[PDB]
Amino acid sequence: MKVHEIPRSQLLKIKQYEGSFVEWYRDLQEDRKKFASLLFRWAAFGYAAREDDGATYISPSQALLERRLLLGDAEDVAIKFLDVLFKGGAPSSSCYSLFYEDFALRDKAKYSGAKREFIEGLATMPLDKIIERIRQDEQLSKIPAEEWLILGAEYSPEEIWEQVAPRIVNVDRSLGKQLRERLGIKCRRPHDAGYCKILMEVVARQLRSHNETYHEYLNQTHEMKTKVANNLTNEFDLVCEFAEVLEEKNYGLGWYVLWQGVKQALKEQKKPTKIQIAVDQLRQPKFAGLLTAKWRALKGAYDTWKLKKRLEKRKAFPYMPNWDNDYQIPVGLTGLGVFTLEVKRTEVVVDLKEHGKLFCSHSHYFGDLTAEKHPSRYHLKFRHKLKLRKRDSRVEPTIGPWIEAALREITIQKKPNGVFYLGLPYALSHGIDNFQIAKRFFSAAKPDKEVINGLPSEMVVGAAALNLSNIVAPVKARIGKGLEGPLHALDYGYGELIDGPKILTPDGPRCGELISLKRDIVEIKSAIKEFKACQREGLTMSEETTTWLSEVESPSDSPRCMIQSRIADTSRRLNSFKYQMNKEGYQDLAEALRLLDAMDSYNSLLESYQRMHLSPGEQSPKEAKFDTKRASFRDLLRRRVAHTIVEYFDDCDIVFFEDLDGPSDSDSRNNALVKLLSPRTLLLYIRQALEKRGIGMVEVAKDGTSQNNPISGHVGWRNKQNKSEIYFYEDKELLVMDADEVGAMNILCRGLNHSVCPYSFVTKDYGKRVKRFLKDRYGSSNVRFLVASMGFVTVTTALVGKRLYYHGGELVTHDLHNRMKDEIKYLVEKEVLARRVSLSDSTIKSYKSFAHV
RNA sequence: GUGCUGGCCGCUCUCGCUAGAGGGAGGUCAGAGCACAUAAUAUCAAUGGAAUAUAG
DNA sequence: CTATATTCCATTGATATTATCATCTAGAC
DNA sequence: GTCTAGATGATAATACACCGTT
Repeated sequence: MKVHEIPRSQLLKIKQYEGSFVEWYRDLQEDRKKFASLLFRWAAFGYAAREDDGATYISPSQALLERRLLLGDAEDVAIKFLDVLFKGGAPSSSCYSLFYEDFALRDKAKYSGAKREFIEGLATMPLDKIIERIRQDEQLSKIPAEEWLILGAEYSPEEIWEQVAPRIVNVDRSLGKQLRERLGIKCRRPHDAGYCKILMEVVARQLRSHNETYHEYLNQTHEMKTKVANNLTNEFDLVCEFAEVLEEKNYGLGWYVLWQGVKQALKEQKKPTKIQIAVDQLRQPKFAGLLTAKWRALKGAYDTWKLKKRLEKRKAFPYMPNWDNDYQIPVGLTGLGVFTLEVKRTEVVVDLKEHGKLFCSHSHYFGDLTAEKHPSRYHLKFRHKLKLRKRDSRVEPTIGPWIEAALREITIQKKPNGVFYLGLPYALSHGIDNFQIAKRFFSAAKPDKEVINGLPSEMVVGAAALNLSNIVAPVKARIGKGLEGPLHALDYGYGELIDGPKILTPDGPRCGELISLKRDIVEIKSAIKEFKACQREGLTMSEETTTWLSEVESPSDSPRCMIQSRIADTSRRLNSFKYQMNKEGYQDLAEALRLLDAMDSYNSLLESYQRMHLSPGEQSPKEAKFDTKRASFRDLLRRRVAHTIVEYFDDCDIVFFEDLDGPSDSDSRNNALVKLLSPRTLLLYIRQALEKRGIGMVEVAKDGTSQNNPISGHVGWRNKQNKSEIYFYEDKELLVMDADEVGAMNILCRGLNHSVCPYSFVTKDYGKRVKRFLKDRYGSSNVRFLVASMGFVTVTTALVGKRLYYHGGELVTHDLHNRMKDEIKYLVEKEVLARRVSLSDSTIKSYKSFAHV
């Protein structure tokens, strides 16, 4: 049920409601946000005061000292009630008895099916099997095993069941009822059952959302403390006291400062260096210990200091949740409320029995929707339709394939603009075949024979690249057990291409016009900044700045009129690329990402242009504009790219992707450029689109997947001038390939080999992905390494903490790796002509890249 | 059904003027293809701006 | 004027939790 | 019989990695 089904959802807006529906909704919301606070104040939770931004906090002890006054003699009961609702599951089905007045318990337990199959064969089942079955089940654990055996032996199954039922009844199932009598709890509809069932099931979700976050945070604030407490070194203390003195003189320490200071401390400068305080402080003999310290220890001393600094900025406890925002009310078909759905020609009717009907519109996401009632579910058939809002259109209306799903619940929610929405969570049906093949086999470096014997006899596989430019570069293939071809797949056999590497979509002609329009904005920003900082000293503009300002025609010839005209020029030149690239419905995806950065820099330009008139020494707080037009144009660009990848690999079983890394901390200098691509959400939007069609997906390591030879496994040099070319030097000959195709082919190659073959590692090799490699190729997982010859190595059973590479099948040293790149470079500036080779042509015999067998 | 777009006109805020640029709200003319898993809570990092030290 | 660095304020990228029922059972007609 | 609501349901699974070199 919830194993081989894909849960998706969508919403229909409720056009009109009749009956007591609004009273039903608002009572539920108000009772939820009241009893959530009441339950939060029972289970003593520590929390930080929102008033002072967590400067002070409420301890977990005064919460107990206050619950004692708030609750009274009922501490024992409430503790059990909270635990039962926190653990959840099946046993928490009868907790709605706290809000219901007409609740009726059952002194006899329900005769479940498992009880049935436990009853037919109790007599013919020996004593050693009367302990394992019952040690887990709590209900059955109320009777000793020997009593079970004797009862089964000398009684009739009916008279075992009739006798044994009263004891196995859970006693704490009326706990929520008895608490209501003890405290006199009054909800708003005490004589209704669906209301109570909905209310308790919604309150429990919001409390179990905070319980797991609380207990996780209070543990996460301990591992960092331990990690700092372990990494104590001399370099750590040196860096810490250096940071302390720089903070005494309000400088502070950064990684760039920690390397420039070290290097420039030894030498002497003439012009004032960007950093002077730090280098001067390094001049002192106090900080001479770290000058001879190894780099590996220095990194562990700096990272430990950064981690210790982050921990000092932690609140004692998480904030208290904000219950004010409305929840999403669920109503089902078996007990948890009730509804009937029946599709008409022009409307969809939802009938809440005593709470009135709801009339809903049709959508193009549920086109041609038909619903047939079944015993405890619905059957849906709908086709996605093209949403042509233009009355007269010039595009042919497209339809989609039939989709079948089972619907069993609906949701109602109220948006802040007072519009109710009906949500239909529907589950699609697909095989669990290839998801298991992807997750179980293609990802694990050491799959077991249990799955290996069950691998299919044929497959289709693919690969792709994701970059800011040339977004998708795919390659198709076909592997097959008992088949011969160039590609090699570990533990499975061989393979062969069916569609050679290429570029799915080249970047459009408008993608180069949008990259200079951002330089214009950045330079006009700095120009305006200098145009403001200069007036403080009453100086004069630089000639080059004025000449730059001159070209755009201004009404006057004032400099501050030139910038004011250029700001208008850029606005009028960006608004031309919105209406003109929207008219086409955002056709080319590559050029629709540069426009996003155009917008982003334009907002900062205006943000700094609205403050050009200020005076020194004051402060200018922002103003909170209300907009969501930048989070709704970015959420379309990560869906279109996901759909484009899926539609191409529609006749494939598995697709291989590299695991890109998201934006990082302040040390990295390119956080503002990987936030445009947003790789980690793009890889999440791709996965859902693939999963909707029963296709697996594997993420392989990206280390060095763009600087090898797909054929021979040798290293290559990437031209800095031209970023779409990579050069190789083999057999005293110079070869040329394409850069992105090399990435796609290497992604496929490490996909088929489970990426178990390494690219670069630094000897202490502690890793399920390299340990198996050492055994499979060299012979032992535990081996020592000693350098020899001209830069090769000889694996034996010394060097510690060194960066060893791998090219051509033999490990090398870092110096040799640099020198091969240098010789390729030295030869390429000698203008030696090279011949291009293709990865899609035939007559290639093997693919040794990232292969190690 | 949700989402994403500009031309143009008065009103009203912000700044400056040898001169105009930006924000909010409204009216009107057009354009309009292609994607859609929908929500509640909590935590971390940074981006952008402003000011302040500074040294040199 | 170009770097390093401190405080304030939205706003964004990213990842964790909570969810997307089934099967007796007693009463009316 | 056939609906139609209210009160109660064994366990119930799947990968891997950070340690220089701009």
